Amino acid sequence: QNLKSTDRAVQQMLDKAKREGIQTVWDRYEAMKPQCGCGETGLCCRHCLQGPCRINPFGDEPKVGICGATAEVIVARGLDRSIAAGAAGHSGHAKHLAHTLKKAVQGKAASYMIKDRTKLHSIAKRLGIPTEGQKDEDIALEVAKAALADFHEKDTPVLWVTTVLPPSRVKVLSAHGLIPAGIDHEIAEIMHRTSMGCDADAQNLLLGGLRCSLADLAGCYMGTDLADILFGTPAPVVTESNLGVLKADAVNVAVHGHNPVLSDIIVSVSKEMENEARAAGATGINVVGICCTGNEVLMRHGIPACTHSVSQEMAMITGALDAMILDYQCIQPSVATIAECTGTTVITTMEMSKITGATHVNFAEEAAVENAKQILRLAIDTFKRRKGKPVEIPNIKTKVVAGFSTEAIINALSKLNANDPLKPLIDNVVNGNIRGVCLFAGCNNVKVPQDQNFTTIARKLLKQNVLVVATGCGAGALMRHGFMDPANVDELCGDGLKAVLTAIGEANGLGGPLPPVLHMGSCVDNSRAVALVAALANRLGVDLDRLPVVASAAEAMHEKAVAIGTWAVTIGLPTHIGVLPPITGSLPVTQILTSSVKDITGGYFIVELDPETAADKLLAAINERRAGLGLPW
Amino acid sequence: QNLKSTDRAVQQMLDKAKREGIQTVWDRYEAMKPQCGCGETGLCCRHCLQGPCRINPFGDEPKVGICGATAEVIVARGLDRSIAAGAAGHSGHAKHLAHTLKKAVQGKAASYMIKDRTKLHSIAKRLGIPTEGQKDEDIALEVAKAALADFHEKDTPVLWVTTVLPPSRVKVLSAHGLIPAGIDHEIAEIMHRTSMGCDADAQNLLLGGLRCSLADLAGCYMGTDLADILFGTPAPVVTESNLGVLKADAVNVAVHGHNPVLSDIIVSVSKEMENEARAAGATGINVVGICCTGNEVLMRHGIPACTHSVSQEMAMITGALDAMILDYQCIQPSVATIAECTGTTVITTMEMSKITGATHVNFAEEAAVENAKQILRLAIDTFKRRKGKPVEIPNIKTKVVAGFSTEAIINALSKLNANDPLKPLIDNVVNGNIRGVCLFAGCNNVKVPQDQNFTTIARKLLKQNVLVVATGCGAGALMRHGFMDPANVDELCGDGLKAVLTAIGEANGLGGPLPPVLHMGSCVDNSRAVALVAALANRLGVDLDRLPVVASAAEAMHEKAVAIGTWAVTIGLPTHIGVLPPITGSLPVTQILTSSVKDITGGYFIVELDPETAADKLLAAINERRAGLGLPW
Ligand code: SF4
Ligand code: SF4
Ligand code: FES
Ligand code: FES
Ligand SMILES: [Fe+3]
Ligand SMILES: [Fe+3]
Repeated sequence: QNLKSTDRAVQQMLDKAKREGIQTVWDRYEAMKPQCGCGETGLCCRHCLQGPCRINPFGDEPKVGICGATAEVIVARGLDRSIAAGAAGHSGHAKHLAHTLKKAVQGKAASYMIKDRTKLHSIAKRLGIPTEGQKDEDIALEVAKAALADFHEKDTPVLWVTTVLPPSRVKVLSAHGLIPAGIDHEIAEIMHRTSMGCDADAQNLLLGGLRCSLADLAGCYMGTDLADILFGTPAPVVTESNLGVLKADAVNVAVHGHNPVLSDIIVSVSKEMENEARAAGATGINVVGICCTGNEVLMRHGIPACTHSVSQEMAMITGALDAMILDYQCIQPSVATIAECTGTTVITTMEMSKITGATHVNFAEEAAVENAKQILRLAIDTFKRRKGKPVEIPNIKTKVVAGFSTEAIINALSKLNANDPLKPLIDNVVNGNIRGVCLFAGCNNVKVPQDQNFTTIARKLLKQNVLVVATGCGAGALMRHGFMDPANVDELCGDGLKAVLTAIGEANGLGGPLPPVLHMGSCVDNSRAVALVAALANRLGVDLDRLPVVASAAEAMHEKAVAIGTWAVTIGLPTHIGVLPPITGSLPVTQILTSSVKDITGGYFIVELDPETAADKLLAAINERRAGLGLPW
Repeated sequence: QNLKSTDRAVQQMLDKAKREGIQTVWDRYEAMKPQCGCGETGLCCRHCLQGPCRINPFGDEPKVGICGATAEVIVARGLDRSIAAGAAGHSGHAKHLAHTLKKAVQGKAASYMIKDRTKLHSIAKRLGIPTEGQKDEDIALEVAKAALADFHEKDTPVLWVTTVLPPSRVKVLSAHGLIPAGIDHEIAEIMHRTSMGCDADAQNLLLGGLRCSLADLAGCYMGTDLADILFGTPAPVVTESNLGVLKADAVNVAVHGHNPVLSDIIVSVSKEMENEARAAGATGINVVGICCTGNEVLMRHGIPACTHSVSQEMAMITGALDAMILDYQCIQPSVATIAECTGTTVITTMEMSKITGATHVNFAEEAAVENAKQILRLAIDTFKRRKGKPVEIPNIKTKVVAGFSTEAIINALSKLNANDPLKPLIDNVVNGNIRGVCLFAGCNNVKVPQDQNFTTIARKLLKQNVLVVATGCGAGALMRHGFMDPANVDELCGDGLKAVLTAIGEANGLGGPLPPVLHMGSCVDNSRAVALVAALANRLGVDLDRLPVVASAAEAMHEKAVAIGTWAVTIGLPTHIGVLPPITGSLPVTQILTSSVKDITGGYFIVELDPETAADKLLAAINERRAGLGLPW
């Protein structure tokens, strides 16, 4: 079971699933081997009904697609479509938040409001909207309008790109025509240009993909902005993670997916429903988190994270998960089938995200509170049905310090320097206490023993004094193995990093260091790390491709992770990916993505499947950046 | 060679290609056999980096994707993405025309203007824009604004759907939530909902696809509207088709692709460049058409159609094709490679559609005339280089009567009834002289002997008195085999159809019938057939799913054809497809698309690979519609 997951709680539930005959994601993976190699390397195209066209990576015919598409055109078109799909996900999430905010301030959805008015005003200022003498409702209306306008062409380019990166970075990108004109505009142009008999030049196609990845960044940054306005900017919190946060005697309710628009309501509403839960024989309602909507409510409310990504089925295998409340993205549709074995009530809430066999509750922001109680009453009912059943919850959980928004990080640092908060961080980079910064992002992947790449790479960077930040299921992986527990700083961190984390923590009244890894939130909250890195660049007066900052999508799965990896490259970062993206069938495309893009954006992909080697390569990229600034390393 | 193409000119050029060693689309197809069956049936998914997930159509494991996605979810997601890609193509084309028109009336592009002011006023009226007391420039500005607004969410749904179908049809579609909210909005939502861990219910997914197909119809109808305003509504024309329209002693210039924004300029500009061509030793510039941009200039100017679709390479094999001017869509990228063997200058003109090895001229509407002369001078240069070379142009061509816009058809019929022009058509349907109407649409496919399905089905419907209309490469197939020559009416048409075609032709001063098949234009001009069918429904006071009208994508290839087939079903038509779409791996999806969608929209797919059987099935669908209206059959 160790070959499947490094998580001990997951290993325990795999044994339970095996002996009960419940098929898991790892069993379905085993049944899929040997997997198709052509697809695995990108050398397959089904973009017209003359296909499928497959090209063998090596040997004899076929060597080109039926229409004449070369290996490099086929690879580049496939990648562009996956970038577009990721952008469509992150941007659909942000779009729903934009409508939610507009409804809130237009009197239509009273469950929603401007919770962070400071953030609302900073956003409108960054965008050029008038704060002085305006009602907040009017300002927010304008912010929601600008958000929605960024999806289509207009007289300005996408503002959630051009106003969030330094002007020098926007200049480099404009010179190559990489600034998106509109988020859904770019998505559609990708789908056009990659369709049969259209763009057939690898470099032309990949430049389009870089631009579409920036549309994805815009949607990430928009999603983070709008959720912070609506639900509050995260500040440091203390909670727990892993399966042991489930409680046999409570109504256990998982919130799962990405969009917190209803799950934030679930959180507050469940608190009111406590006595109804006690009346049913439970101690209360225990809301827990799965995947990114779990990260959202962890970041803002301290909701414990139950599990993540590849291992999400294992929460139900405990037999104690009474409800799983779903919005969209990264939900294994197998949960609907597994629910008949485990008694879990699986509920979908989003019109465009249903699963055959799951109960559907038509969530509307206008009825959110009523929708929540209906869903939670179903969870209470399910708890009743299992009264007296035995459950198997692994008694395994870790302590998690999280809530490090960029505002929270700046405030932590400001306790060492009130009017130049970034200076103590830069000082410690300059003097070597902080070698550099690494962002871990993205998913788990069934092909990688769960969390193995995240923890292996994390351990080696921390020993080398890298400041490590994390989002999404990268944060999930690190949090479930103790990397967000300050009591582990001594074991994990180099001497220089320990001193800095300790200096900041002791200045924030903690009497203990910051945690070894800073949890910056969900997948769209990768945009928080961009805001921190951009503010660092603006403070140093250099572009991002000169900073000792790198990114690692160490166990990437989703098309969203591919989009994120691509805009990290596009804004200038060396970007590790720890799973093979479908590009190895074309050396020209690989050479563009890992070498010659350096001369366009300054960033580049690092494809490395061995986690110890990936750590060496990330350190080398960090150190090259250090030497380029004249620093020691 | 007969197994490859039923076109004798194509067969002759295949022999030339074989003996010169030039590899063709049919050779590349042969090298691809046996093709992957899983892909061919839809049972493959690469929507995340855990894949590819393939399911065998029959037998043992694997039976589900790694994430739990069933065969029916995988099939439905793949189809939805192909519908989205088609919509992205048709809508990108329309979007470029919208910008071209706005530039024209804003004084920025003097090569462009309002050529059809009657059409401009009818469009603004259909949309609710004020004609009275407004400059045409102001009206056109508003029309272009409404066009661009239909790409994103707003207070109205997509007007190029809701204002072009009968209100009863819009009502049926609204009741199922099928009206698009915005063209690129729907494209992106498809890419979201089909990404990993999102929509996982076949019926939910296919309803989304129906709605996205209507976004494709909107883009088709927008493209036709804007091109008619800019370049004139087609009226009946006489020309020729097939390779024999090339002339050894002229500068032969093919316009190839879909968007006529530059090719219409090529047409008029080439006329001015005649003496420069004579000075070079040519008789002049012989502009000819390939694929849909060829259909555009044929419909409006009588430009001869040289060839279409699967056989486009064969035009260059003559050795007489001096330039091939490309915009986007359905261009085999092999033309760039074949050009080094044939001396052809291949020129791309669109920023998002380049081909490695082709000369690129950066067309801008603001410099269109200058761009045209530069491209045409290159064609003159290439003619010079081949002065004295032998060429092999097959002396094979057919006579083509075309230009039957819906306005042209209504005007033809109005010579039999001036103030009720649709009545003579309906009368002859009622009394049986016209059994019904069939629209042939879409591509050639290398898997089908070129034109075999179009002509076989056409021959049997015409003998049964079906009024046959055609667009795109369906029109190309029928025109190259004599189906647009009135001299063939006697051979091809039933007695009832002959009498009607003769009655209309003799009323239009022709002294001869209309041609056996009415050429309604390019692929976006499938929207013309919708306008005719909707006007027929509105005249009879019934919905489209009660009319004896059917559609046949007899040799479908492109994702655009899949979108078109799907919106024909969605507006209510029995819709034949003569190539296997990737759906046979899921019986539930097949059953939805061919049977139970009947209860939603009234239309349905007819999947039939044998052309004689497909003809019987189309006739049966026509006759069922006849009996439902109480008519004899
Ligand atoms: S677009 Fe080209 S390579 Fe792709 S399936 Fe069609 S013929 Fe094959
Ligand atoms: S989305 Fe599901 S079925 Fe598709 S490749 Fe990923 S794991 Fe496989
Ligand atoms: S041949 Fe396997 S992915 Fe297409
Ligand atoms: S396994 Fe052949 S299309 Fe994927
Ligand atoms: Fe996740
Ligand atoms: Fe074509």
